Amino acid sequence: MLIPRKVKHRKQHHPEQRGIASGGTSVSFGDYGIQALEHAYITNRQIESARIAINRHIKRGGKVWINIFPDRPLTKKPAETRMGSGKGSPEWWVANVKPGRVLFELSYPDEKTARDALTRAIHKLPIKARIVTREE
Amino acid sequence: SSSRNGRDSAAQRLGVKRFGGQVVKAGEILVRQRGTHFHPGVNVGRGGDDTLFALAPGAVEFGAKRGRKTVNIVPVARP
Amino acid sequence: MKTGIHPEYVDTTVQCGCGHSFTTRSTKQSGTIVVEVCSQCHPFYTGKGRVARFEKRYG
Amino acid sequence: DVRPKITLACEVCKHRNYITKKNRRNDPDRLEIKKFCPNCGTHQPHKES
Amino acid sequence: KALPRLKQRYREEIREALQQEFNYANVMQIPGVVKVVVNMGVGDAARDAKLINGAINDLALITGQKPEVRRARKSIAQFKLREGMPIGARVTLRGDRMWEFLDRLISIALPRIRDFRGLSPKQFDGTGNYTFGLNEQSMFHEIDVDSIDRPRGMDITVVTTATNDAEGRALLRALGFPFKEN
RNA sequence: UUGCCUCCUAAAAUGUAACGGAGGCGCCCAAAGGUUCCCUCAACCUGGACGGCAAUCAGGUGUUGAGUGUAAGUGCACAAGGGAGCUUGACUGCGAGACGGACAUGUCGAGCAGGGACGAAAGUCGGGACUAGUGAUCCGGCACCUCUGAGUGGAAGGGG
RNA sequence: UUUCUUGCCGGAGGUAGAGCUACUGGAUGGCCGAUGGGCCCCACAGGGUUACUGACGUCAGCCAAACUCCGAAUGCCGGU
Ligand SMILES: [Mg+2]
Ligand SMILES: [Mg+2]
Ligand SMILES: [Mg+2]
Ligand SMILES: [Mg+2]
Ligand SMILES: [Mg+2]
Ligand SMILES: [Mg+2]
Ligand SMILES: [Mg+2]
Ligand SMILES: [Mg+2]
Ligand SMILES: [Mg+2]
Ligand SMILES: [Mg+2]
Ligand SMILES: [Mg+2]
Ligand SMILES: [Mg+2]
Ligand SMILES: [Mg+2]
Ligand SMILES: [Mg+2]
Ligand SMILES: [Mg+2]
Ligand SMILES: [Mg+2]
Ligand SMILES: [Mg+2]
Ligand SMILES: [Mg+2]
Ligand SMILES: [Mg+2]
Ligand SMILES: [Mg+2]
Ligand SMILES: [Mg+2]
Ligand SMILES: [Mg+2]
Ligand SMILES: [Mg+2]
Ligand SMILES: [Zn+2]
Ligand SMILES: [Zn+2]
Repeated sequence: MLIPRKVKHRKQHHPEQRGIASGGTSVSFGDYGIQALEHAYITNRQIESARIAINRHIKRGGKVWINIFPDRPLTKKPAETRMGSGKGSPEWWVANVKPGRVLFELSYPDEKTARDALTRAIHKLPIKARIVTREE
Repeated sequence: SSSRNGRDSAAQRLGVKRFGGQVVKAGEILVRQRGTHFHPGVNVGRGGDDTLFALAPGAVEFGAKRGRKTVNIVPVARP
Repeated sequence: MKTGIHPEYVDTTVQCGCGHSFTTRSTKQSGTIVVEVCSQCHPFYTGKGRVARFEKRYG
Repeated sequence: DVRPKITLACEVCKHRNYITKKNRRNDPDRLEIKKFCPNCGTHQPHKES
Repeated sequence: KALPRLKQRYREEIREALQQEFNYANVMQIPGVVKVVVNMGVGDAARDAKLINGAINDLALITGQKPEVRRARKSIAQFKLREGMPIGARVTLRGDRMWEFLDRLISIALPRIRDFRGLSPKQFDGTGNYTFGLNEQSMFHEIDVDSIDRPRGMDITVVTTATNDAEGRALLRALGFPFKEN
């Protein structure tokens, strides 16, 4: 799982799910990519799930880039606790994903298999997404 | 469980007390600050706590000198 | 040059066994330095196998 | 304690004019400095009481 | 009305030799020697502080002027060194007594080095200043070998208005420094 | 957990809650205070006896990434950072005009006089780059003062 | 009329947004190659090679309440 090696502030306010992505809105490494159409916190467990789905479909002979790193901590209080007594301990690592953000990129020789692989990944993600190419 | 935080000091009411064009008497405090965010200019003194105050009556004028932001007093014309 | 703090610097004569003399300053209060070797009679300043060993033995 | 309060008195008229602090380990000796003495109306030597 | 021997030789012969060799466009470009700095790094003083006084006396006799004691600027645990500890002694020689020290060094001190095979000609710092080290202090006749407690070496740097190592090497060569050939 | 100081939350004046998110304080310095004068780090490259990644020396690049007693922030290279000479203003009598604000507290202050420090002079100095290092009133102790003194002179006691 | 409202003029700011080769941290993939590591010459020295490892640097794509080279709209103080 992707976790940051260290963070300066281990308990953070929730990332704000507002606005359209101003950066990382185009495919820059591969020839195909997955572009988000909705706001979500994408967790490291979802990223792992999606990446392994792409790997299994292409088997070998391709490269997968993950343009998003889950460095934002979300806390959780211990179960069955009343409100108050301080903020919970960090539990989940998420990336703040905005519509327009390209999440995954793939290079593969065959377009049909590439698109199928990315579709397999999209079904793992909490959001709605479309396949985008380097072309206009 | 319990939090190790819950502490803070009093708000010190820092900041600009007299803005551009305001007429001030001599001695009047112009800015309260911690360092020299603003530097003393013409007819402005700097207090030991870095308070800027007027050395003569006039209008407060902000300006830049060599990049340093400065507070100045310009003499007002006598009626 | 601060007055008192320094060791006294005296006119000295340097003489060598090869006869070379020259006058210089020195800290030696005697004003005379005698020396065995100098720039002028150092060999460095002036430029001064197993088969062969076998043939020395047997030729 | 470490930095006790000391009173400086005028050497001339002995009025206790000032109170201040010193580290008694850094300065075991009685502190001697010149201060304005109001009674004398002039700077005078003052010594720790 | 006076001139140190080596200085006279510089002004009368070495300047002309350098102008013919390197063909400088302006006479102000002729390289000369600025200063000689003699440094003794008594790191052991970080514990045995008596050692500083020996290094001071040796430099005073060797150079003819009082050394300046250099304090450590930076604590370092591995050397047991605390900031502000006296850990070095340095002497800056200029003018007439820099020319005399150089003349005594080239004529008397260097040939007295034990098993002296000349100095390496590659000890220039790219800008044509020369530095070399000595392991002992006995090669100076101003120090009584009867009285030395412990061998105390030192670093000697000759700094030059030469712009490069080739020009600086030529100057010291003409000055009589005994360089190896490589 | 309870007072004080710094930051974020705090929505670009100020202020702003929670058992919200992070730390610090209940000192220290006779210089680490005052003044006059001088200086510029850290890091990196190259050369050099022990000596190494790093001790002290030399040259070069380096405008600030070092350093500011001590948290953090705002500042400071023009230095408030580094060094040196003398010194006690870490003053007495005061204080135009302001900041802050339930109140009690708290905070800044040019300038006048006395008697001084440094400086050729202009000038600066009523502690410390700045903001924590603290405790109302009562009751009582000590020193000093041209106050009072229960018939009077004293004294006790009480004032300042 | 000193209040308030509207127009205009004089002001300070660090939020929204954005940006980061502008700092402090996080962080994706190339390229380059210190650094260990393996191996061949074999001495432990100087070197030649490896499906390892990757500093520093560089090219491109990014992230932050307690990051900021930047930076609004509003609000606030004053004048008219
Ligand atoms: Mg961006
Ligand atoms: Mg605050
Ligand atoms: Mg002050
Ligand atoms: Mg002392
Ligand atoms: Mg505010
Ligand atoms: Mg606001
Ligand atoms: Mg409230
Ligand atoms: Mg200073
Ligand atoms: Mg005091
Ligand atoms: Mg008042
Ligand atoms: Mg306060
Ligand atoms: Mg006066
Ligand atoms: Mg004053
Ligand atoms: Mg103060
Ligand atoms: Mg100071
Ligand atoms: Mg009571
Ligand atoms: Mg009576
Ligand atoms: Mg009576
Ligand atoms: Mg009485
Ligand atoms: Mg009383
Ligand atoms: Mg502005
Ligand atoms: Mg934002
Ligand atoms: Mg921001
Ligand atoms: Zn000889
Ligand atoms: Zn007196």
